[PDB]
Amino acid sequence: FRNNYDGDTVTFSPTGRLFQVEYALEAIKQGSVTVGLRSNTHAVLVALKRNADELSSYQKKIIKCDEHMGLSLAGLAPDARVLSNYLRQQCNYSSLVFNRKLAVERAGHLLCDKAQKNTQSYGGRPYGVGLLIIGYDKSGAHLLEFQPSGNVTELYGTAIGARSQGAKTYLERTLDTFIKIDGNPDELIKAGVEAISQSLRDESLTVDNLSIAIVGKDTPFTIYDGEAVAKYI
Amino acid sequence: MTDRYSFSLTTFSPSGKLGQIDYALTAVKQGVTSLGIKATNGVVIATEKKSSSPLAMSETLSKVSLLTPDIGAVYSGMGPDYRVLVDKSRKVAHTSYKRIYGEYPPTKLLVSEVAKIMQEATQSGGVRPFGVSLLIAGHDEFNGFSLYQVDPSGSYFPWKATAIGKGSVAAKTFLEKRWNDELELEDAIHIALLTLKESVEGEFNGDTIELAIIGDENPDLLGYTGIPTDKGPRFRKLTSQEINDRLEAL
Amino acid sequence: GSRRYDSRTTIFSPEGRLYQVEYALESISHAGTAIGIMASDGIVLAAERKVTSTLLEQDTSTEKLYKLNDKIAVAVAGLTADAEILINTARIHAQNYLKTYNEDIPVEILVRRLSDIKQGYTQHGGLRPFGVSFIYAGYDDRYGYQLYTSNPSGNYTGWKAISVGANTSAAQTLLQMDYKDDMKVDDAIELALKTLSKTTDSSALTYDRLEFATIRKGANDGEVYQKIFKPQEIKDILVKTGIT
Amino acid sequence: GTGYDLSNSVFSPDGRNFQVEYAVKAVENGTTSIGIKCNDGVVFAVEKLITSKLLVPQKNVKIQVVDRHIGCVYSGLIPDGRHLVNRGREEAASFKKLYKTPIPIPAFADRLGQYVQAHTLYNSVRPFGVSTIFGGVDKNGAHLYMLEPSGSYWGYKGAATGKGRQSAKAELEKLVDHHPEGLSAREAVKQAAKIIYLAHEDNKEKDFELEISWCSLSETNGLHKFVKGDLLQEAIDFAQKEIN
Amino acid sequence: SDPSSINGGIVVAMTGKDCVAIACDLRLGSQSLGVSNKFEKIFHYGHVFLGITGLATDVTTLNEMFRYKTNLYKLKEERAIEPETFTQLVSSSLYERRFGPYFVGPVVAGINSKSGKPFIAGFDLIGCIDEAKDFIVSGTASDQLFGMCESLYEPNLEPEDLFETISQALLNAADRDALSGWGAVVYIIKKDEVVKRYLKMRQD
Amino acid sequence: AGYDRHITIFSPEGRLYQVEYAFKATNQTNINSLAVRGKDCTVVISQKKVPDKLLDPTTVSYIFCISRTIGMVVNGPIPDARNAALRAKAEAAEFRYKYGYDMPCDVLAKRMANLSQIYTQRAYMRPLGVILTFVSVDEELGPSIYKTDPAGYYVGYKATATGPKQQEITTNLENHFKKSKIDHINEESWEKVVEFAITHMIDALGTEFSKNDLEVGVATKDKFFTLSAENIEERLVAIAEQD
Amino acid sequence: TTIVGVKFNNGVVIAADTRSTQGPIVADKNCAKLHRISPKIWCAGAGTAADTEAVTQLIGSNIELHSLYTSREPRVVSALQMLKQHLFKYQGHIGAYLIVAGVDPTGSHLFSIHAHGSTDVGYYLSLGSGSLAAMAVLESHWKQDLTKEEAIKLASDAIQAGIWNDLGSGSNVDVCVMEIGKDAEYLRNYLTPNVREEKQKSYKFPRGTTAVLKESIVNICD
Amino acid sequence: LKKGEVSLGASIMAVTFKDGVILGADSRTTTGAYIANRVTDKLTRVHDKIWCCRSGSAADTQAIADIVQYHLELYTSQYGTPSTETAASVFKELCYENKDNLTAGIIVAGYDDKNKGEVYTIPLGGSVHKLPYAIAGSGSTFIYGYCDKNFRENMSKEETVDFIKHSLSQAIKWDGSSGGVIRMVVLTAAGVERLIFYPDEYEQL
Ligand SMILES: [Mg+2]
Ligand SMILES: [Mg+2]
Ligand SMILES: [Mg+2]
Ligand SMILES: [Mg+2]
Ligand SMILES: [Mg+2]
Ligand SMILES: [Mg+2]
Ligand SMILES: [Mg+2]
Repeated sequence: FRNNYDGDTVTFSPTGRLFQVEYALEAIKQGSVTVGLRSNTHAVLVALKRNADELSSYQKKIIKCDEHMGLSLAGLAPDARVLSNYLRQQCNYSSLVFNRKLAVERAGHLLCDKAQKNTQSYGGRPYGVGLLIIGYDKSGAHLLEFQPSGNVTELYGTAIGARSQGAKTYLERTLDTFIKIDGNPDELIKAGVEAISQSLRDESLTVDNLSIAIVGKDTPFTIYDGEAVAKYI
Repeated sequence: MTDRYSFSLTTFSPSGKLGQIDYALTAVKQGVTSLGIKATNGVVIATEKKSSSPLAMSETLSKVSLLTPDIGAVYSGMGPDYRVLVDKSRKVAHTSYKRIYGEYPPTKLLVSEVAKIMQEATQSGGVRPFGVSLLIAGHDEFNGFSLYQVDPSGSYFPWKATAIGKGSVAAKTFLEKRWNDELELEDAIHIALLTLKESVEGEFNGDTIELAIIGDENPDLLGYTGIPTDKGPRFRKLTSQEINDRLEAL
Repeated sequence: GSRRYDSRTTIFSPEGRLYQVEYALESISHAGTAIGIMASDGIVLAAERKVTSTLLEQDTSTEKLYKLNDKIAVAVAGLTADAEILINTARIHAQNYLKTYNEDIPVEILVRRLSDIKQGYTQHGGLRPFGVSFIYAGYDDRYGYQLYTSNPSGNYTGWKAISVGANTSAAQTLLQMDYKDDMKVDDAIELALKTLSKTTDSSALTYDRLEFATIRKGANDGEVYQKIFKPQEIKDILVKTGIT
Repeated sequence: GTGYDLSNSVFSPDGRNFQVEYAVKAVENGTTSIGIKCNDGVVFAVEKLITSKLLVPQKNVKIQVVDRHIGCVYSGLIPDGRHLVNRGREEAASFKKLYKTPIPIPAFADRLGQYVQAHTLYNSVRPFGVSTIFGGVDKNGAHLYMLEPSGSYWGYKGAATGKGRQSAKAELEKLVDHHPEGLSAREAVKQAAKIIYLAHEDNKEKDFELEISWCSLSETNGLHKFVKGDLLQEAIDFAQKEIN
Repeated sequence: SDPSSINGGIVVAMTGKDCVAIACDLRLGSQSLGVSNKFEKIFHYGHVFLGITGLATDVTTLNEMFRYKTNLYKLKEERAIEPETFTQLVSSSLYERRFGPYFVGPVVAGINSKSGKPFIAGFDLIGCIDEAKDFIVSGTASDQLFGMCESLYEPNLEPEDLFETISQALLNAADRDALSGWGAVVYIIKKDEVVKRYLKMRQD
Repeated sequence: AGYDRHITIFSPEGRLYQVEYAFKATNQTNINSLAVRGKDCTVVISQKKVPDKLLDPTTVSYIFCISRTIGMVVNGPIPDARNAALRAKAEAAEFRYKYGYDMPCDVLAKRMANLSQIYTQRAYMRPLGVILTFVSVDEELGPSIYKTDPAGYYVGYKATATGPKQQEITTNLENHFKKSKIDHINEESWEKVVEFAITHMIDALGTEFSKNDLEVGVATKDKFFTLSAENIEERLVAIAEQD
Repeated sequence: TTIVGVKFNNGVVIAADTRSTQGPIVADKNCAKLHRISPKIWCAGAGTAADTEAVTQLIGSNIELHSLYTSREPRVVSALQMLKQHLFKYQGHIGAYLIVAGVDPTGSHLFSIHAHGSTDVGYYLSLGSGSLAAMAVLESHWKQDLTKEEAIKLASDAIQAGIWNDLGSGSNVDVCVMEIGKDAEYLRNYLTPNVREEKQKSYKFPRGTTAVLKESIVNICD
Repeated sequence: LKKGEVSLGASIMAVTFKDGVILGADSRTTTGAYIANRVTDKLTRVHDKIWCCRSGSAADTQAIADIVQYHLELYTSQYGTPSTETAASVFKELCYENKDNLTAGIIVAGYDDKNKGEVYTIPLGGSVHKLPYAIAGSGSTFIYGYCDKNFRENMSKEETVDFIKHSLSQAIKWDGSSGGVIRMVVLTAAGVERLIFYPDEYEQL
């Protein structure tokens, strides 16, 4: 059955499935949770960072791609580095050549196409990381969810990673409320933390644990780590 | 995308056998019979035109091909493989010899060039061997007349007479009895016709047989007059009628 | 994908042997025996022809003994076509060296280069090896008469007398028996022929089934003469020695 | 034996390319999308599944334009579709660059076709997991086409693909039988919306979003434009009307 | 700056009765400086002789290239190259470098081993063949040699007489050329034997 | 070792199964075609079957105009058929640019056959599952029919048929030519040859045809064209008088 | 050099002189400028001799291979297109100015090709330094529907105009006649109007005249 | 223009009229003051009803036309009959993209049923200009005044043949690089007509 149809991404199963891609989607599921949500003025990324032992640092989950866009990752970190680098370059080219800030919708489109190439050719392997992209462009605030299959979706809020489904429900409930947190960055963040705290189980989010990022109207993409997330627990 | 088959498709099996070469030789065994006989003043190569239908026009398919004005070839095996081997042979005759020395290559060397093309299909990446064996007959100033057989492995050998394909074992036997070193070309054409008659199942005539000789120079086939050093091609395909005239003197 | 069809010709077996090389050596053991014997005044190369008949043109033939230079020749055991590929690259290397240094290429240099090519097919590229073993007979101003041998692995070694192909164990035993360091060419001829005669898998050793060559420095000259025996000459030398 | 379905370009004993057939299965598991050709244009419509309330309404656009006169919609693996459209765009540009005139629809179709077929020729690539409905207006009329994973394509009067393909084709056959005169783009827009709503029953467990676009010589100038605003709501209403 | 005038030298070939002859001077110089008086310009591959005038590094390179090519030819063909054939090989080898030519003027002289017909040919630096039945001249004193040959030459001379003729054509042509001389060599070629004679001449 | 049925390498019997399986794919469309030569024309008839009522009938064709002079009818899946048509059109144009004269039908066939032979020998390339019948009225050879297949074989024909019911058509034509004794239909107008063709296809397949059930291509000196539904009907209406 | 091509009622004839020059010196008093591209397609060439032989032999070779592949006799329009695309590729650097004529299944043809890649069709053409002297004749005596005999004379006279009046031409006249139903007939040295008069004296030297220093035998065989 | 290559000199023009378009040209080619060919055909067919008048380098224009002819034959085989605008574009692409090595001034004229007759002039730089009529070649300088004064849109065939005939005779009169016969190619729905006018006629007008 399987070892016949899951050895390469270039092989479709009898039911039309791409197993290597589906296995990639699984690495994401074993990654730490990260939430994204936005109002009409700001977009926030909140991420629970994970460690290896109690003697190590907590691996970063948020990456700035340009002053108006960034993302949180879940899954294989080396891959997020590879894809955020591409996004950094694509953002840079737009500015350099057209003196234009790359639109989030376009960033999403670009990410999808980069991921797809890795699912139709032999020898390759799908990317094994998921990303939540938030940004503030000419059409306002945006949150996008990217999955290694190449599917990128624009949302109001979301979460990915292990137990992501909890926060995904909180957001799905709190929608009417957070979509209106305009002009109040701290509140949006608090909604994001509330959301992320619904996918906890192991411990409580501490100062070495949480990572938040916000971007919006008069706020360049900025990463708050440790010291500065104290006021949100 | 891309030819990622950069590995050999022919490899040695535990018994020292080159599988694909043995299988190609089997393909050659199921092919129509072709033979060649070398006389004192000529060589004749012959084969049967196994037309795969009566609606097909058998003349538009030549199994006996001219490689150079003094060299001809016939085969047994997979026709399309032979067709491409002929194109490549006619071309190499030019690229590795005429464009360098101003003269056509001698039989053995052209033979050696076709053989190399076949050997490489036996080791290069991503290809299977050619499923054909060829009988190349030709003449050249310093070696006279010669007949050579080239196998799917790339091995070639010179013969006085030989046969390849379907009934090659029986035919090689008929040839061993009839052959002697005092035969004139007409006698070889004769023996060729006899040997072929036994391999041929049905109608045996000038429209179902293909014979060609490498003999005297044919000035009437040159196309021009005036230059005395080039006296004409020694290769000549016998016409439907020329074969019939000889079949009646059976 | 394509990995599926790859036989992996350049891998080691769990015992550290090269599969394809071992299998190529097996193929070689079925080829007519080639023998080389080194004397104080010349070298002899004798070989038994495989796949013959009454109709094969022996006069215009050469499937086992090839001239690589006016001072170097090889005897081939294995796939004739693979051998011709290598033989031609050797012929070119010999001329490249002559052009570069204006001196004939020393035998071991030619031998080493050929072996290195064989070795390559052994470690990279994914192609099957060449199913050929060579006996090189040659002369040069540094070491005089030499005889070497190379196999699919690309290893080469030097000998006073050697054989490749079918029935090597038997032939080597007979050679090691009757061989003496002070041999003369006329004597080497006899031994080579005697040895083939006792190891042949066929009825009797007849001229039409042989190829014979000697490299001698005829005292009434100076240049080393490579002589590829012609059919009638093989018939003649076969009588004098006593095999009829 | 077996194994004829593990590598793309392999022919099975009965002449089929199994990998292409499994690709079709990925297309059948996809959303329904259609195309309706009219008296002077084409209308494309597609069903967009609302995985959740978190999706921003009207933003995840699925229908794509090629050049300025071709619309493309597909069902199956969305990314593969985007890949095909990116190629379509490169091909349309190449055509306009060399010949000045925007690419004719029959020419464009074949461009897509040759590329898709190309992906059924080697085992190193996977076939496209989408069926694409596309077309637009050119020098001589409107054209609608549907392209399958095998590279097969033909022109259509109406076309449907995806999970609800059968209801759609059913409803589509009704339109072609009752209106042989043709259909106005206005009606086709309404009818497309209907057909998608009805087709939506083949996936009645999730709420959906309708997307329509058209290219018409009289309503859009032979250019591709999405159906937005008044026009779109009118078609949605007409749809929720003829459902009960 | 004219590569064909840096080193100096001449070669002439003539045909006779069942024979040919090819001769050359022995000077190698660097502009006005005589450098060697032992620079032979005639080489042979089997029974085919080739004389080459021009830039000395190319003369040496070409001899080496033709030895290489004729050696391989002999191995593959199992017979020595003929004059007619070699001539074609020289021509094709020269034209291969059509846009970055060897600055030489080759001359082929020999007798076909099968037909016995005497043969000589000349080439320009890019391969054009001049198959004359009388004589071929090449070098920095080619005009002079043409003058000498056109007057001194008469058809069907015997080996003993051709020698005198070619020798005088050469000798007097060289004495009117600043870049030629310093010695001379003549080859009288017959089906069976080839004789090589060094001539006594002025050394200025 | 057992993968000898997936790529183009010899089976222990010296067969190339992938080539054989490519020959079975040519029959997947269930369309038959035939070609006959007139006195100065060549006609190819091919069945046309449009199942889905949603298709635009004008786009369903397996007959291609390769060049101003060469026409080609394909028996095989449309994507492989079109892959071949494109290549043939490119080969024909390039030949004219390079050699100064129009590429002969027989030479185009040989070229396409040589390309096919390659897919047969190189493991990375799969054969195309199609049979190509090329027709024209050659300036040197007269009316011509050359057909190539997945094995890289090609030959010229007096007439030929291709498809699932090839044999019935072939035996029919074979009988006509043994009866008449010539290698071509002895009619002056291509219209009568077209009729002869349709008639024999009907007699052979035992089926009656309407105008939307046939597809017809005709080759005459300096041009190859396809008949319209209406031109075919005029052919049909002319035949319903001998029968 | 003077080369001409003249079209007649059922064929074509080309002709050329036989002097080869290197500056003001006659390097070859009887070279051949008529090259065979195929049995019935011949080409006259002027300019750089190595180039006219090279471009001719190369195209002739490829034409021979094209014929064997297509089973058809070679056409002049093929040699023409091949020759011109090659010459155009080299931007004039291959100094070949040719007059290509021949008969093939479609009839008799005559074209000219200049080194840069342009071709012309005509009933009479000339090229070479002697081009003007030859054309003056062709322009004075050509008429339509010439017979084979008239065309050979016309082409022959044109070459003579060049031999006599152009220092870049001389010696003999070579002609090649290509007639629609017959084999091409190459007439090498059709006219030989410049034989050297017998010399006034014999320059045969008495043996021993030349001073020899050393004599030795050359070893040929191995 | 490369040293010593054949030049077209020329007096060429293409004029659109009611029924379609007519191309005209002289027939002289030169290498300096020598007339290399006095009866050249500068009216080249790249498609059944799309022709061009060539000027500049003879080699360049032949090479270019040979390639356009090829591109249009392949276009036709795949997409049907090409427009004149498409033919002009292919010509332009080649002239523009290789402006450093070519000397080609090409006038493209063609006939279509939807568009009637069309003229496109592609001057030395590779720019394309669609016009009612166009003149080019070295002899054109002399008829700028005459042509601008006498051209009228929608003329008849008879009138257009006359206009082209008078213009070119003047051009040929003054330009040494122009001469020979006046060739014309008429392109209309009816087909393609080839006309030729000898010196004895045009010289005294
Ligand atoms: Mg379907
Ligand atoms: Mg000189
Ligand atoms: Mg001196
Ligand atoms: Mg001095
Ligand atoms: Mg294959
Ligand atoms: Mg494959
Ligand atoms: Mg004038």
